Amino acid sequence: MPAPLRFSSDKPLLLLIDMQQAVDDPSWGPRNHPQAEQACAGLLQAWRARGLPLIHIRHDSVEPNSTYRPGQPGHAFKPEVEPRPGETVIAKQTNSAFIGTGLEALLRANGWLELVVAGVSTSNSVEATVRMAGNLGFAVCLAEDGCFTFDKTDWHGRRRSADEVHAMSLANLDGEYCRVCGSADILAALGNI
Amino acid sequence: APLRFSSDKPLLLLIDMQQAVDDPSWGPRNHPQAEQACAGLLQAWRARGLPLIHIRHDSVEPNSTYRPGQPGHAFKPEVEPRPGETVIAKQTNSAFIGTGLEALLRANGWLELVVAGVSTSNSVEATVRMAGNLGFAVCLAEDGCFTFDKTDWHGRRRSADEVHAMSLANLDGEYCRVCGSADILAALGNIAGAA
Repeated sequence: MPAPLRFSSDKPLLLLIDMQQAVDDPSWGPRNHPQAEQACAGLLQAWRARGLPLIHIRHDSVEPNSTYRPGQPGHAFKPEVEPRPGETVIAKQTNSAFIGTGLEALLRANGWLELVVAGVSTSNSVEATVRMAGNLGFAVCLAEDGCFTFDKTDWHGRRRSADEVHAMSLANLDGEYCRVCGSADILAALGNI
Repeated sequence: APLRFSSDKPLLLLIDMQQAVDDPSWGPRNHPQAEQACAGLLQAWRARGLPLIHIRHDSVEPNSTYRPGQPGHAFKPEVEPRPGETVIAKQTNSAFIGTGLEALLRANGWLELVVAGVSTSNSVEATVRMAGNLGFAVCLAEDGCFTFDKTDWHGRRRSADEVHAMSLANLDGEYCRVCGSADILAALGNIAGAA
């Protein structure tokens, strides 16, 4: 059998993506993983309690009707994963957390080459970020139970449920770009550091 | 509204159309005419003298169908480069990473890209997501793309068609405009009159 998950470094970095109140609009259709916030909160608490590196990514927009524009309620972090004073928050304007943000240079300057990723949506900004992270040479564990996405019509006109959308993105990501795993296994690997 | 190029120099970017992808190990594919659609685009680009780049995938992994110096590494004959044409080799999924692609495009003002190749959901999608987020105007010629069957993370066997359809839906609007090669070829004919 495969060996249990083990971190190669003593400083894996938790990267939480776009966990902002905007995504709670019921108009964005059904989501999967109703306890994703709780899974992310558990990772965040563990990282904080161990003094491990962590970065919150959040999405900004200049579009005047965007729920992500400054001052709008949707732009705020979800309270379950609200940053603390002094924690690193990096804002982005496109899907990938690397583009226009200086994230790669910051990670490399600090030796943070192993990433634990969670957030929303699995298939949009999470996937965009993870594909680039893997191809840039980062070792990525995607905590899939801390991720969620939404129902989406495919190009042939078939409604795919959020679960289906999630499952197809994970299948495209695993092996090729990252190791897909669960938060419980990640938390267990911390104890081995 | 029917497709219209914003520039007079859209660039054709053909991704990883190498004999490797014919290996039955990849599993079943969709879009059996993708090669012919790509050949039609390539011939039109050549005939019109428009910008074009072939992206080639290279591996140092001993088991890969794209391992250099064996037949799978060669371009498919339908879309084989010709002398003087730009070929950029990559070692990861995205055509931007570890190559000079972005800088080359920007130095020449090649901000509008027409993309086709293989696989829709792997290297094509990785390249297109980055292109769109980098600010390139991308038209994805979906009939010139193909992919393979894959089992989703919940055990459901998806056909190549279904995989393709899901990637196109994720790509369209957010990262690119999905369209057909016939659309694209018609739009080339309208450039001159828009000058």
